[PDB]
Amino acid sequence: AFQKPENVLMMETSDSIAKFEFKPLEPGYGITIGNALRRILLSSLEGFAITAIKIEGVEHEFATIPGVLEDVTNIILNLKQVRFKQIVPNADVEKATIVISNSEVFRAGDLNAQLSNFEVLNSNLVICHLDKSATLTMEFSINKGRGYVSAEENRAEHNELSTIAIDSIYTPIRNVKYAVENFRVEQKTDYEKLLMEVTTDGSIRPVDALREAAQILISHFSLFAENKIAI
Amino acid sequence: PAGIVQMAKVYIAKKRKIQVGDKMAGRHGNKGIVSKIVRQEDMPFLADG
Repeated sequence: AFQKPENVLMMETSDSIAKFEFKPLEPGYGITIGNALRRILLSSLEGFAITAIKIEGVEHEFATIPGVLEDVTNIILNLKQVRFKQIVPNADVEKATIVISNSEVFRAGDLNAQLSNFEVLNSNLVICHLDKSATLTMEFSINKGRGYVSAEENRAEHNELSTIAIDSIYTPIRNVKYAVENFRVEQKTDYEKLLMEVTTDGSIRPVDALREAAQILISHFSLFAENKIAI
Repeated sequence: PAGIVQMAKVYIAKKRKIQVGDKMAGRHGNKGIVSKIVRQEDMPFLADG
């Protein structure tokens, strides 16, 4: 005997926030399931970000550009925070060329996702405040990765006296939930509610990430249950 | 300076992060030093994630 559940329901208030519920369960078993999911989800997914920058007329991370209200440091620092998305698979790494040449306030979505391979989710972020007359040329590199990498490792890519490497936070997830509570019939017990929540950046719906986490976890237990090589 | 002809100079700057061994403090005497950089998962997390 094994009280197997079948109730897996999705409700999906938005493109990025979703709920899930798991019904009915044998006692003390859902905590295990959910905490395993929480760890793997929040640890080991895959994303994209920007790494390298080449500004015209600046040579190092402490310069200043005429007519631009921020340092180069703050340009890099806030460029760090811009979350992205694919539209096509197989997009490995990309280089971009922005030429802002008008009396503007330079914002995120103002980035023409001019490469067909890729796009920006968060468009309404303020990169910088130009004057009426500043002219700025920038060149981007966006690449895929996992977890977190600091700057100096990204010194690998050929500074060429101009390139500045930047930090890169790759994780595509922002918040995770699970909670459990009993449900019952009169005199007969052992009904369990698991209620779970996934909050992402919008680069991918909750279902794909949840599926991938479970695929990796089953891939781990598979070897560790069947194959039994001995000493 | 009278006896010398010239003096040259260079500036060197370093951008410095945190790592284990650095010192921290607060406004009430709590001197301390960083012991371990914990990954975000296993930090004790409240009922709202």
